[PDB]
Amino acid sequence: PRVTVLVREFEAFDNAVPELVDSFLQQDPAQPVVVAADTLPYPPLALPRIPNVRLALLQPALDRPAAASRPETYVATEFVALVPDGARAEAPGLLERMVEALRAGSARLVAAPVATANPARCLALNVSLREWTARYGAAPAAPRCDALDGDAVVLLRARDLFNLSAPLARPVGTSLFLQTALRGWAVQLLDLTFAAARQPPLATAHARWKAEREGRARRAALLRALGIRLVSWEGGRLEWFGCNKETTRCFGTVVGDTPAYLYEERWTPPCCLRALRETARYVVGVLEAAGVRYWLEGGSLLGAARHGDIIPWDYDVDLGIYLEDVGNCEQLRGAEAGSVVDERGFVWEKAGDFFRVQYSESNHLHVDLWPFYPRNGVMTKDTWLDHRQDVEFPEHFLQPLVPLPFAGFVAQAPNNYRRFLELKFGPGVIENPQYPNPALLSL
Amino acid sequence: PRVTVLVREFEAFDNAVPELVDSFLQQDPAQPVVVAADTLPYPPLALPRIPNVRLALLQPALDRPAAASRPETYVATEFVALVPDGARAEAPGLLERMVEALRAGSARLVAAPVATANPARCLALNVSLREWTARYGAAPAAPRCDALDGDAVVLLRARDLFNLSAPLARPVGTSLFLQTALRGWAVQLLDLTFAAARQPPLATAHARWKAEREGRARRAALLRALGIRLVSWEGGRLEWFGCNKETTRCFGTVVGDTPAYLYEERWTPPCCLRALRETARYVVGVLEAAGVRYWLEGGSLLGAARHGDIIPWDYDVDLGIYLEDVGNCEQLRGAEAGSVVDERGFVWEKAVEGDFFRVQYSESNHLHVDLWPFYPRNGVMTKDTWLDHRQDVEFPEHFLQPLVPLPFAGFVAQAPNNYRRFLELKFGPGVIENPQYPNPALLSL
Amino acid sequence: PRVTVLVREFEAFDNAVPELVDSFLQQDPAQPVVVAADTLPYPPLALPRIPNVRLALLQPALDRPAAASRPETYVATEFVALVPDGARAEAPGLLERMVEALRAGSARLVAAPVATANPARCLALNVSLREWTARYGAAPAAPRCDALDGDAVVLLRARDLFNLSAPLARPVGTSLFLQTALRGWAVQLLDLTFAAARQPPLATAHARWKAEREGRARRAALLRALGIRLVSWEGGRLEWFGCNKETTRCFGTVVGDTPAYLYEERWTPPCCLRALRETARYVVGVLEAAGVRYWLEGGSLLGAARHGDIIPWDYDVDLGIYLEDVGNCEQLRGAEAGSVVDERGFVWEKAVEGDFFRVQYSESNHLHVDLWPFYPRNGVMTKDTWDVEFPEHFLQPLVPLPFAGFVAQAPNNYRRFLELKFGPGVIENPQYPNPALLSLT
Amino acid sequence: GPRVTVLVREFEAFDNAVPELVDSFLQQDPAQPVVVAADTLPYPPLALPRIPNVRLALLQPALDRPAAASRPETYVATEFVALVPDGARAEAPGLLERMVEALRAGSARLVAAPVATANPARCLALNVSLREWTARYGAAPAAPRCDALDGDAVVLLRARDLFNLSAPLARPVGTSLFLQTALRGWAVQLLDLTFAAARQPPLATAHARWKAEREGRARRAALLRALGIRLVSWEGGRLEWFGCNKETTRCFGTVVGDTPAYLYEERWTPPCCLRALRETARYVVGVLEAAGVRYWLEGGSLLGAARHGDIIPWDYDVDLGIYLEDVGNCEQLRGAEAGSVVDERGFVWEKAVEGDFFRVQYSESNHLHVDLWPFYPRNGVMTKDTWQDVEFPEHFLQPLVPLPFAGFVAQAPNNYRRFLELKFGPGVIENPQYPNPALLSLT
Ligand SMILES: Nc1ccn([C@@H]2O[C@H](COP(=O)(O)O)[C@@H](O)[C@H]2O)c(=O)n1
Ligand SMILES: Nc1ccn([C@@H]2O[C@H](COP(=O)(O)O)[C@@H](O)[C@H]2O)c(=O)n1
Ligand SMILES: Nc1ccn([C@@H]2O[C@H](COP(=O)(O)O)[C@@H](O)[C@H]2O)c(=O)n1
Ligand SMILES: Nc1ccn([C@@H]2O[C@H](COP(=O)(O)O)[C@@H](O)[C@H]2O)c(=O)n1
Ligand SMILES: *[C@@H]1O[C@H](CO)[C@@H](O)[C@H](O)[C@H]1NC(C)=O
Ligand SMILES: *[C@@H]1O[C@H](CO)[C@@H](O)[C@H](O)[C@H]1NC(C)=O
Ligand SMILES: *[C@@H]1O[C@H](CO)[C@@H](O)[C@H](O)[C@H]1NC(C)=O
Ligand SMILES: *[C@@H]1O[C@H](CO)[C@@H](O)[C@H](O)[C@H]1NC(C)=O
Ligand SMILES: *[C@@H]1O[C@H](CO)[C@@H](O)[C@H](O)[C@H]1NC(C)=O
Ligand SMILES: *[C@@H]1O[C@H](CO)[C@@H](O)[C@H](O)[C@H]1NC(C)=O
Ligand SMILES: *[C@@H]1O[C@H](CO)[C@@H](O)[C@H](O)[C@H]1NC(C)=O
Ligand SMILES: [Mg+2]
Ligand SMILES: [Mg+2]
Ligand SMILES: [Mg+2]
Ligand SMILES: [Mg+2]
Ligand SMILES: [Mg+2]
Ligand SMILES: [Mg+2]
Ligand SMILES: [Mg+2]
Ligand SMILES: [Mg+2]
Ligand SMILES: [Zn+2]
Ligand SMILES: [Zn+2]
Ligand SMILES: [Zn+2]
Ligand SMILES: [Zn+2]
Repeated sequence: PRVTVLVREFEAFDNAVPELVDSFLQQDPAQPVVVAADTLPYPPLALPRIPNVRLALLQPALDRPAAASRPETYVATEFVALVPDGARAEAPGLLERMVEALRAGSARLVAAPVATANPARCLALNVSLREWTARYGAAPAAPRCDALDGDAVVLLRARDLFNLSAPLARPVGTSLFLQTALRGWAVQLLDLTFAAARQPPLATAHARWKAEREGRARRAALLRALGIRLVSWEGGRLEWFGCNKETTRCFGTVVGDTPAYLYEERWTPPCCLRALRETARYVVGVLEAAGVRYWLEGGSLLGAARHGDIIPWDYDVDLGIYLEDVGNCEQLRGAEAGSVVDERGFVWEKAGDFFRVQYSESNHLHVDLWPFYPRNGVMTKDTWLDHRQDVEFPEHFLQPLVPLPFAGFVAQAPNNYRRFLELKFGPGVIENPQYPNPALLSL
Repeated sequence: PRVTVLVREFEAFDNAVPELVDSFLQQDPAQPVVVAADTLPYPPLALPRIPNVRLALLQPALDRPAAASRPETYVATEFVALVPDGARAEAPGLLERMVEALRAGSARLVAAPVATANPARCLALNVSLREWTARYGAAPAAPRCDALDGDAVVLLRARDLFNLSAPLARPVGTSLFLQTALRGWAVQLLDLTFAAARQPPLATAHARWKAEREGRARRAALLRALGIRLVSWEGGRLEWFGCNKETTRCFGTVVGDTPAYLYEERWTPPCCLRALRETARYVVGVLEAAGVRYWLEGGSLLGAARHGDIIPWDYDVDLGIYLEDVGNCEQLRGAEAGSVVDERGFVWEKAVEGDFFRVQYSESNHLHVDLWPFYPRNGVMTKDTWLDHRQDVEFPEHFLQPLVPLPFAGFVAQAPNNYRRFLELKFGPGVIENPQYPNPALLSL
Repeated sequence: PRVTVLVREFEAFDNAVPELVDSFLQQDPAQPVVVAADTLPYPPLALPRIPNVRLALLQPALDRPAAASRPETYVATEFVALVPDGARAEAPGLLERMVEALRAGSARLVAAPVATANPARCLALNVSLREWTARYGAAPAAPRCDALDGDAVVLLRARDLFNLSAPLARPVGTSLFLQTALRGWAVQLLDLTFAAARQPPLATAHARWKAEREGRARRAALLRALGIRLVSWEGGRLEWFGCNKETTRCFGTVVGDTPAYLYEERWTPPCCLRALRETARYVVGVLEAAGVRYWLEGGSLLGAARHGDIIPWDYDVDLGIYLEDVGNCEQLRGAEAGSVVDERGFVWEKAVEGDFFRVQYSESNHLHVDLWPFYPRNGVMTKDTWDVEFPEHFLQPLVPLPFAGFVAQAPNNYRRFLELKFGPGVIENPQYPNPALLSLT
Repeated sequence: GPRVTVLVREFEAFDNAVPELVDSFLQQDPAQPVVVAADTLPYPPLALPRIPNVRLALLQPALDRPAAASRPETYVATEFVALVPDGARAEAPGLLERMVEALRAGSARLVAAPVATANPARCLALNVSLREWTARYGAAPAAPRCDALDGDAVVLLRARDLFNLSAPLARPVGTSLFLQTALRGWAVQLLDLTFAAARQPPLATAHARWKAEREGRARRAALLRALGIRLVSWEGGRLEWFGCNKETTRCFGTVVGDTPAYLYEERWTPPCCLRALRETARYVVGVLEAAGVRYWLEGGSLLGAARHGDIIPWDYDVDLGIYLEDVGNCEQLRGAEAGSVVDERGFVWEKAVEGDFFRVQYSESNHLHVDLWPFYPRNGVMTKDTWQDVEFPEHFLQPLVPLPFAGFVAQAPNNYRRFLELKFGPGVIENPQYPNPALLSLT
């Protein structure tokens, strides 16, 4: 029946951790309390220097053993209560009751809101490591929940908390439930509530604005570190944490037609797909504006026919165009002389006998334009690459072209495009997805 | 179930604590371990400087809070396990079996012996603070004991251990069980054995001798601090820790006729009583051989009439003698010229206070027999000096004609005939039947 | 098998780790080999899929248990051999030759150079965390070293390696010996040599540039993360890793006149002292040219009298000046009308609160010299704010005294000067930082 | 409701005015909480009023009492405690709370009022140094603000402050309290209020006083030994010692490794041990100079002389180098190879086990020592045959230079700075290793 209060979410420049710890100490002078930090907080916390109150510094240090940063080693009790800064212990026995709430219930974490300006509300949460995405929403089975948002004391067993890979990664409210929801654990939000501190931290607009900013920075670094590129919400809100126009793309050059993320049993990072989708939309826009006749090719046509979007592990977009229209588009005229950075940042190059448009000078997510010319009613070209799907095809497949949803817009595809896709890939290609190179890595 | 190992019994100059602690760490790397020492052990213990292994220094220090020397602040777990030096954890999960045994059973402590040359064995023990006595014997209902002798891992709840007044006084083997047995607590000796250290401490004959010496000195200091004058064992073995012939008596000058121990709700220390009996016996023998007519007086006669022994809170022995007999006894003759130390170290002297003699056990220990000389006037025994006590009166000489034998303090003493009537005349009716402290207005039974 | 080969220093884009692994299995099929990486290396390594070869990915992951990112999990042997990329096992049975060497000797680490272009050289190393410095030099007791430079297989007991805080932090060649030297452990460089890979990694100038760019960035992040602000070779060729003119000072704002580094049981960062010496010399150079009578004051005069430098745990320089002299310095006159950033980046300010001047290293780095103006009153040096008054004869004359790399002026009889303001014996009894007492207050 | 608990700790059981003290405070508030603390039950009996707010707190372990019984805070329900010394009396109602209003309205954590005895409390300065095992008393420069008191004072502080010290009621309280509070930087403000003396004051005869002063001094000397105070000084002088000397053992035992016990307790060398080493160094030097042995400071002694002219504060021996061709001129030295030599002044001179050096110990029992290292000049370089210890050129000794050290003048090698850096490394004088307790804990 012994519970270690463990404090991790606080700002060194402005906290109420002294009040927090003293408030628990008034209910039990021998109360085990562990304040955790990456480095020594300054200005000093000035905690009581008694054996049951310890400061656990989790960063590596040349004069400290491995144990010194492993937090479970500061915790001897069966249960641990994560307490946010701004909380206060007043009524005695509140942790005893969360403990017997836990043993009675079936959720492996119980939680009690702190009566702050943002008391913990309950959230649904699915984590897709394969798609680098976490999706929150309202919780159907509240007070049974996957995740919380807001301030709460969270009690669970030390064996449960400290077997996680990142038990106290900040922000705790995000990092913890990402790991427990993935494991299928539930948090049950009890009806107990902890009081707020009497002199709460971040009392001024300047202080809380500095806290929020540093807090947004920790959260971004956390999600980047743990393979979450995108956080989405019921209602449509999106939080992006990956590549954009000014960065590089999220993965290096692709060997064996098998991108790095597949070997990590992951698919294309959602920010990379999104850059491809806007490059695709942009390139189609200037192609159509130039009167260049284009059509979805390769995996782009496949993904469009299969589910109207980029195949979730693909990393480029492929369009075929008529060779004799190439001249009508300015960017492409220039691309034959050299690389072309147009007024919107996209990079047009010729390299191969095809053209490539890159999202930006730094982000090399590309659209490939393959020019074909007709010879005896057969679309062909003069340079080949060793792939099953790089072949000639009858021109009647382009007479006419048909509207086909793709990557958020309506594209042009060959008529009878399922027959077209069967021609280049083999029978059943639409219904039988497979990785770009099953020889090395197969879905 | 989380259990803190707590090491309190070891010697800084030769121990196996590093191996003890490391052997528990090889079963659980985050095992909470608390080494408790009065002062920082030198040479260094060199325990792993890791957060789950702490060293509790229970000394006062100018730069530490009160909590620093209170061992409960170093234990966060619900159960704690006292582990003696020389024990090593072999079998994984030995303490988990101890915790569930304790919750299944009804004893507040459970114990596992360690496979040393002296594994813990079951003992009975009652403690009598009023008589400063601890009485050990064989355990009637083993494996449920009041106390153990020898090396054991003892597991209990921290709340129970650290509500004791001296949880880790040394030797813990003695200290712990006097406190738990006085509280009616049982220790269940389990059929679980911890292994001994592969390199046991005290390997040399010189170190064990040095180790036993500190232990015996620590043990004697413990019982003196706790009011245990006498430790008795079935089979009759007696260990004493009070006064003796060559020290001072246990208590100081008695004021108000009420000795210090009575206010502490204890009776006369067993060592003082024993000195008084052997002084009473010896003086009676001197007086008989010298031809001095004596009889038991005051509290000595009263105690004799009640149960043939000194009243359990009394501090002296009183005898009456015939004044015309003092010249018969060599020690009494010298006493009037000055204080005399005789053939056996007893000190005979005439008292400052009116006209009586006093025989002290030794020069240093002033437990004493008082010799009150009386002389007859008209068949009335009297003296020229009188203390201001109610039992200090004249009495008819016929009470002394003749004397009757009466057991007292292990020998047969001489007493007034009709000593009931004698005692009631001096103390008031019913004195024999109604024991009472020497001054009820200050401290009553 | 008593040794687990553990390879940590390699690059995903160009390596010879497959050759490395293969070479050791060709000598023993059962050889335990762990390739450690922060994330899954790409292009794939395609090492043998056997139980004794395991890839340890040490970064925390949402789907993995805590044990998965701890290197001791992947090692079940008594000894670990740290093998750098580019090494290769050619002769058989040299890892246990390295074991029999470790057993017999007194060093906790043994090492054998790899026959690369950069084979391991024996190095001396002392780590002072209180001075945030790593001092390297040639090894006086070679082949017994405190550190290596270059390619070597290093073998030590797995219990020793994985008990350190940062056992596999990169670069290993730097992180390992910063940890083991600090513990006073030694490394014995054997007369044994590992062959190089027959297809050595980073064979091109471009690959080597990419590797060194990344390796230098790792090294700088490691030194910062472990509080090594200065690295030196034989007292020279200094490499800095702390603050400078374009950053903030290392310790931020000071509360209770106790800077952060004291609570971390250290002295002033050496990059901060270097800035303080530079500002003291710059300000003294500016006062001497403007014709401003100054003298060292407080802890700078005490430092100068004791060892002729800034006291190694102090964080500012203090100078006394004549108040009537301030009008002769452009910055001082401008500082009284507001904050001044002069031609060389120092900011001269007139603290409204204390009635004194302050010259900071730069707009961002607030290490500062304090200027305290006195004016003569009836023979005594005084001011209107409050550190004591003192007779003027201490300044008639003023005396050359070495301090912080240059000759500054101090009160005459400065030992008596110091004794009056600080107490007798002050020069001989430094208040050494007291971490124990600082905890109590 | 009363907010102050009177606490009485300094009295003698054989002679006291505690019954009068207690009656005086109850005479002004019959519900006033009063606690009398003692190690054992005071005899002769105190016979205090058998009332619930008067309690005897017996502070020693007892076989039949709970832990709380020997803890003084158990006996105090108020925010404030007034330590009252025997001999004091409450004649003027209301002073207890004027001390409380004064404490609240001021900035010192303790306030005090003198008792109008023959020894009324005087204001003192006190800096404690655990590293140097010294308490340094002096006149209080900022009176009425003190670090310590001398004499009889009712001292009032918060219960929470007093009972969180390690030895709140250790005797004599006038020593133990202020050693602990001055160490923390706390201040005691001696108010301008006065308590009356007992109408029948305790210890009114010389014999009674003599008994009380002998017990007090014994408690004080035990208190300083237990607490690691080896030297009390008044205005830098009037030294009072509580450590080792010529007839005791030396404070630390046999040293293991190169680390004496005092280092692991985060202290430096005991001042008694430094004092005996200065006495021995001077004695040894005086003997060698009289006998005509060429000596010079060596090792850490030369380093201490160069740096600040004394033994380095955490060093435990003195080293001197001597010319071997000169040993025959010292009687104690020639006898030293025959065997151990106690000289006329108690110093023990012995030849090395096998190390080939001479050791002069302060006494047979106190093994603080000066080591004499003989060298000879092979080709102008100083050598010994078995072994900071290094060869060094002989010209450093031609000639020898005077150098102040340990309260006298000793001979040093010429250019001792260059010498020291050959021996220890560059800049050894200016950057002193003071012991790192953490690193030594790490090892
Ligand atoms: N049966 C198949 C065959 C290919 N594909 C995908 O279609 C894409 C074709 O790549 P290209 O656009 O380079 O032709 C690849 O991402 C490949 O994995 C698929 O999803 N199902
Ligand atoms: N009714 C009584 C009266 C006295 N006594 C005891 O008898 C003793 C008398 O002491 P003296 O005769 O030595 O003066 C005391 O120990 C006293 O307590 C008793 O046990 N019962
Ligand atoms: N006796 C002293 C007094 C100060 N010093 C140090 O020199 C500096 C002088 O203090 P101020 O800068 O506060 O004047 C402080 O770091 C101080 O502790 C010292 O090293 N020895
Ligand atoms: N830089 C250094 C090096 C050694 N020392 C001191 O030198 C002494 C060791 O030298 P000895 O072996 O000569 O005694 C120790 O007191 C040690 O603290 C020092 O105070 N500063
Ligand atoms: C989580 O996934 C489940 C599928 O099992 C789905 O029903 C639910 O809507 C998802 N919730 C969120 C917030 O995405
Ligand atoms: C993980 O769980 C196991 C089993 O409950 C436990 O033994 C271990 O200590 C846990 N790990 C921690 C607490 O780091
Ligand atoms: C682990 O490291 C710490 C160093 O801080 C040390 O005290 C401990 O004994 C080490 N344990 C082992 C087995 O080396
Ligand atoms: C403890 O008390 C019981 C009950 O009087 C008694 O039978 C038993 O003998 C006592 N124990 C000892 C060891 O004398
Ligand atoms: C004493 O027991 C009580 C339970 O009645 C518990 O709350 C308290 O913590 C215990 N005290 C110590 C010092 O362990
Ligand atoms: C490193 O420290 C040792 C300590 O004795 C010193 O003597 C040596 O000269 C130092 N070397 C360097 C390169 O600083
Ligand atoms: C106490 O410390 C101050 C500051 O170091 C010093 O000036 C003073 O003399 C010290 N007091 C005594 C009595 O030593
Ligand atoms: Mg494609
Ligand atoms: Mg393509
Ligand atoms: Mg009697
Ligand atoms: Mg009598
Ligand atoms: Mg300064
Ligand atoms: Mg300043
Ligand atoms: Mg020395
Ligand atoms: Mg020596
Ligand atoms: Zn991306
Ligand atoms: Zn006795
Ligand atoms: Zn810096
Ligand atoms: Zn000493």
